[PDB]
Amino acid sequence: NPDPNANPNV
Amino acid sequence: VQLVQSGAEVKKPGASVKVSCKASGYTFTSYAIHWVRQAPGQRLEWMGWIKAGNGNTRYSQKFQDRVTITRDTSTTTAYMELSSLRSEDTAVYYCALLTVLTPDDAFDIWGQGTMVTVSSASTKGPSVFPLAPSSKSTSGGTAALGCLVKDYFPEPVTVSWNSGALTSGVHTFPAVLQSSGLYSLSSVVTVPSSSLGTQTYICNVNHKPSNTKVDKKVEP
Amino acid sequence: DIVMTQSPDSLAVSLGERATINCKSSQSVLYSSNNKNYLAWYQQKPGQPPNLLIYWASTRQSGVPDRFSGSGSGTDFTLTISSLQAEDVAVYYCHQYYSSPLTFGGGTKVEIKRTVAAPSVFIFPPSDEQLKSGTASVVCLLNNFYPREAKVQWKVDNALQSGNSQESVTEQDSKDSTYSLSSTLTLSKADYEKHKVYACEVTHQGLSSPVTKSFNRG
Repeated sequence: NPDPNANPNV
Repeated sequence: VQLVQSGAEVKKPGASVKVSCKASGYTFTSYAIHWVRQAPGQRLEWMGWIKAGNGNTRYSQKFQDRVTITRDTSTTTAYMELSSLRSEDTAVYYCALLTVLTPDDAFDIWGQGTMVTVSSASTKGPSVFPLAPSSKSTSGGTAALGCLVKDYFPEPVTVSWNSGALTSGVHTFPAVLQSSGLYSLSSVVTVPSSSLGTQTYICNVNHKPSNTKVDKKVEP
Repeated sequence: DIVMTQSPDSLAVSLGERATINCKSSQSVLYSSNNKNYLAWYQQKPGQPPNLLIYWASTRQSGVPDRFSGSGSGTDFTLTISSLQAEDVAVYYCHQYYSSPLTFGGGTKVEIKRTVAAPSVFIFPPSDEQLKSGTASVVCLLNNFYPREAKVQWKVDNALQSGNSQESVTEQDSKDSTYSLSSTLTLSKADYEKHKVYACEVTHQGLSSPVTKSFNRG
């Protein structure tokens, strides 16, 4: 569900 | 663990601006630097990120055509270029390490912000006048003194006192807009009245858009 | 586009009282496989960049005082300040890093409710250096008062003025929770020379009648 590319620092 | 952005600028509609973000205090190539803008009254607004290591980028859909983020690994610096500037683009542009949440480390760091004004009006550096302490500036053992920073464009000017050593009692007022279109603000500090003869009080006024760095001693 | 909505837009409480800010995300921020909420809270004092308070919905970042706590799961989230201190004055933003584009809420302004404090009124004649440029600014200063509502009137030779002054009010002080205001009367050098008495008249709730500060140009 969450997009890993929304913020690459997470 | 710090991020330092370039100074505030003014550009003509249709021109471009190139803000920079210098990083230090951490492994630069390991994390991605974002670019966020805070317009006046609007919520914070994400523009894009760049992977500092390999330079890959993602841009918000609102800024796909006009934004470009870049980085130089040697100097530890990221850049954000915005083209075809319009009135809505007047905002403070931040670079930030947004929520670096790794199994090993967890931090979040923002640059101090770069105010960009889009206007056809010309840059103008401020005049710095003293607001001298006097009989009409004292109440109950304290004396009030300050500086008047008049007639500059664009915002902002920063005012420190004694190069940052005097901070208590200091009030720097938001700039007012004059009918001429130029801005004006005051910075005041209240100090002990007994020691006006031995202490020294200096306004440090910085207006980066006009390369103005002024030190004005304020004396009775 | 995950729309982050905060409630209320403005919160005002006395020193030490509990303060709670609500954030509602438009879709779920929970990943059920790892049971984490992709939501953070930021604090922004005026003139500073935002400061990360809480991440993973409830995990406080080292350095942040204990009185800040986050909770909630899914689409409803709360930020609590269990005992509001003076320096907690600021705007507070929730932030979701679940979906692209990253988004922030509209911010919640937190203010302190304070006892009345009458202003200290000062006036400053124009410097001689400014009169060389043919213009004269007369600055009146209202220092450290509460509440924020204050009226300033200018008088030249005892005549009420209009059209030639501008005002500015500080943000609420981080330490004593008061405001300050400066009013600037601007005149041409010649017009300033034409008159003797320059006065600033201040009306505020902590005063039983208006106060006037004045100088004579000599």
